[PDB]
Parts: sequence; C-alpha cells; structure tokens
Amino acid sequence: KTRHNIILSAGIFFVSAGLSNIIGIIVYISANAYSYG
Amino acid sequence: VIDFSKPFMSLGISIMIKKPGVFSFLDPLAYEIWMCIVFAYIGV
Repeated sequence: KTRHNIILSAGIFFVSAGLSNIIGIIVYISANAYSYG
Repeated sequence: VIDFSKPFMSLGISIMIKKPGVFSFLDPLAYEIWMCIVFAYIGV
C-alpha cells in the first residue's frame, strides 16, 4: 500500500489495452475488406 | 387483302422501365469510420 507506482502501472496497462483494442478493431475491419455480432 | 382507313392512332416501339433518409448526412463516411472516430476521440 506504500508503492504508488503500481496504480500508475495499472492505469498505463489499461490505457495501452484500449489502444491495442483500437488497433485490433481497425485491423479486423480492414482485413474483412454483412453485420457485426 | 383489306382496306385500311387513315390512322386513327399513331404509335411506335417504346421502352418501359420500373419507376433521403433522416440521418443521410452520415452517408459520405462508412459506419465503421464513425464508430472508430468515436473510439479514437475517447482514446485521445
């Protein structure tokens, strides 16, 4: 509970996961080139 | 073989063929573009 950089690391991990999610969505849609499930 | 009068009707051969959305201002860009624009706005 005294190490505060762990919370910062968690925030960075979540933001990076969202960014990689965006990249994966774009890659999937571009490679598909109907309806989404 | 028969006598025709003058034409009482004139005709010819002709061609017969079979004869905006509310949110149509979104039509220039695809739906995926708008969705990814929203995602990119959130991420930015």
